[PDB]
Amino acid sequence: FTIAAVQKAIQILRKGSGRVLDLSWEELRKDVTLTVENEIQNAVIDYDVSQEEFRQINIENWCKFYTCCLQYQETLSRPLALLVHPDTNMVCLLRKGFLSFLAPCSLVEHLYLVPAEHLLTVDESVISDDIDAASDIVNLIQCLRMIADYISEDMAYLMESACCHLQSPERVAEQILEDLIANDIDNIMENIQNKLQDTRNPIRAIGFLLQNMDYETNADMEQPQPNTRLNLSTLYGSITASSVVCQAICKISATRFLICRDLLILQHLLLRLGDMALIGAGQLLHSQQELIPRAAQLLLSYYMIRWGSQCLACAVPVDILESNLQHLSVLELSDSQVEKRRYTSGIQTIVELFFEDVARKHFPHVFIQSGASQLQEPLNWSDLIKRITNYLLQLLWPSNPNFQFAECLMRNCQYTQLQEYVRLLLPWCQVNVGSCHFMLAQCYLVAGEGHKALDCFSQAASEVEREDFLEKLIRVEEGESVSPRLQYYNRVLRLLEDVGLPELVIQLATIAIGEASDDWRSQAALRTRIFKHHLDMGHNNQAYDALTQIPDPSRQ
Amino acid sequence: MKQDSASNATYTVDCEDYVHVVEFNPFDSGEAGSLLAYGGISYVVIASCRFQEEDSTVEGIEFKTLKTFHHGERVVAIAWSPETRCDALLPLLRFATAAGDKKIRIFTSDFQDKNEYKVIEGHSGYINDLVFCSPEGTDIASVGDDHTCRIWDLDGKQIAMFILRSPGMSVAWHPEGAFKLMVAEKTGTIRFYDLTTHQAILSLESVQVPLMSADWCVRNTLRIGAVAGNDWIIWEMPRSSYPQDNKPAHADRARMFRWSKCNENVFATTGYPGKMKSQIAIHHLAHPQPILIGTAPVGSGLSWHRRLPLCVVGGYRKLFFWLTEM
Repeated sequence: FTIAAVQKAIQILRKGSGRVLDLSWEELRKDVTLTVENEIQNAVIDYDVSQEEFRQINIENWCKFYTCCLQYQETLSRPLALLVHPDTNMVCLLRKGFLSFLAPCSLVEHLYLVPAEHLLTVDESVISDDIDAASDIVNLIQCLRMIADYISEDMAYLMESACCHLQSPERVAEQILEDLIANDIDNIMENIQNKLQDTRNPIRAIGFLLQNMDYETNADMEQPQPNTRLNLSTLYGSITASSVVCQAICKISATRFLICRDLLILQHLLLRLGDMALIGAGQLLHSQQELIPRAAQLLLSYYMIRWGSQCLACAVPVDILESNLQHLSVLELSDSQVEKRRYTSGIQTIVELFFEDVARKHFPHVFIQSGASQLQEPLNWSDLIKRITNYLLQLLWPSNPNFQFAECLMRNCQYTQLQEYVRLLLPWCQVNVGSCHFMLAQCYLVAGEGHKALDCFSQAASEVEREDFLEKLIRVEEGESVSPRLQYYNRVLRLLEDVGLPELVIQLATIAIGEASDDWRSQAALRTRIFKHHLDMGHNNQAYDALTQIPDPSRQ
Repeated sequence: MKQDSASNATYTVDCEDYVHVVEFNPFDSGEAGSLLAYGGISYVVIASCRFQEEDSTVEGIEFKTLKTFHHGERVVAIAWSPETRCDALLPLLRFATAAGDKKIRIFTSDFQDKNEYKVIEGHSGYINDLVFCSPEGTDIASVGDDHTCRIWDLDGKQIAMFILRSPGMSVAWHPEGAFKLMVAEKTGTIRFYDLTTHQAILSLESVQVPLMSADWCVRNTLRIGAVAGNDWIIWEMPRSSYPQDNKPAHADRARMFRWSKCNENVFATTGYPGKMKSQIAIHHLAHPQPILIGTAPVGSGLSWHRRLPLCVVGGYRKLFFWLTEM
């Protein structure tokens, strides 16, 4: 829906000759909710409506509003012209309400989304140098489409709900397969079997699809040389380009999520078909044990990227952001000077926010490393959008060791979205567990839940030596042989003191004394800190007990 | 002879009717003043409070009644919606009440002409406590003497129901977790539910009975505090199902327990309303004795200010406020 479709839908519901006000999105959301609520109140004639009749009236009025938005969206979506850029190959669709951009599909999305009549006309040489492998991939994708055409809206919702609720997507793919077999009126399982018999090596074709859908990065993102920054820093820096790139990710993650769902259902079908149908009894069972968990992890990774590409950023006041950046600068989590970004007061997704803040600064480097050492190559839209989108997918990848996506959300005060991101990530991703618990602890501290923050900080302390993000918090005290865990606890103790939570400072300092076993100076400093906070709270007995435990007579 | 030097209230505000419950808005309303609700015999009053401790332009307490809602029945509990905002171009006031008629009422207002309420029916016993889901604001949890915990949408449709083994006495959402619910039962059992799985995750048992009130610490999601019999009880999760601390709160039973919204080591308790005065005790975990002891005539409700170490209790036709040092 265009904002223009929504504004027109409201005007007609109001039956009112009101001028089009250029409403903000928050005003528009308030105005939509109030307009639909007023129609619900007008539809409720009686004071004694049952909760179910009220629910039904609510659904009906939202459905009427939605249908009104659809009719206006259809009218605004009418194509008026095509703009083809001769030098850049950029293709633009000029609609009545809006402008769309055409980006080239990747190989996997192209083969999945092409009409069945044209799939037989694809040049096998574009798919693989190996004609037999190309034919196996085409036959496999026809099987995935046969599955996709029979998945009901309820079955599609059941998989999406399973990912949201952190259920095993493998077990849910097995349930959907049971329901598909129970409802097999058209002998489709026989058609899928007949087409799978045409596949010489289904395992190699599955492995090829999973590999082209995998954006796991080996950690060699070399740090930027400073001297080429000034002319390329503004490439794709417009809000229009940001949203086009983030929409490319939203669409790629949505299409690949469907491919991973249908592939998981097909892999469970291949397991059920067993030794009776495919020449390879012992190799199929053993290779599917490795490929099913990989397809499940890709499904969850694309669900996360899709969710983030649709999740709206919260509007944060500049004063709260500047204060959070001062608090994070005390943590040294911020090298970036606040360039006076007027937050252009547009709605952005958390992926649009990440793109503008972090990913954008790295694009000049991606452009240079790829052989464009000649400043004379003409800009090609088709190659550039594909490269930008692949790079941004690597940065958004849940297994990425750089952890920059969660760092960007914390920096922009996006605590609710960061909590939901960490909730959706922790059960199945083991790469950045400590960094997730540290970010979650900071979110709980801002929420005023200091006890849960302390538990999460204590969990994060276990992974401090393994994760590059937690190691960055340690590297700045050039002082003698302190354990990295004790340096981390000293950092968390400074942060709990700045927030003014003395009880949690004592609990953490007591834990930190256990880790300080060999350093009597750190033990003296921590026990002096415990003494000060017990004294400030008026716990005279505990302050005296802490004083007797101080190993340094001068501090005592 | 230790004369229990009962501290006078730091501030006192007169009310038009008897105060049976009082609750500060725990959410950001975007106004400079803290929103407060109090429930009387047939009315709910919404007010703004500004204190000299947060605003140097105020001498003492500035108390302003914003709106009075006719309720018709005695109000027992109040819950704020996290969608409540007063600084918006379209202000939204939303809160829920539980009353002596066993019904929930959701009030929605723009502070102008649009004043609507929805009645939710289904509890067969008295409702003892109710809360909005904090972060989404879409769902209400309620507990009562019908041995049920119920979950409602804003449309008054029951989404979920948990059968309890005794009367439900208090309910709290997990501060960071949209699907985690704490339910405290009169027999001393505190249960945690997951609303995605519809399962009990864990339980705690009080060393005394009856359990009368429990609260989830917002500043430390591992801490649970309650009052049972004469004592206050604290647990630290997941370390133990046994209480970390159990100490005397009140001689003639403890009634209410609430954590401070600004300090994880500070909480308040109220004694059972005797014939003349209820005791209020503010505790800090580092101290073996209450840091402040107050008294109110027939103490009713207990709530904490969002930012200040300031608590409120209703009593007769008055609100009484106690500030503690941090």
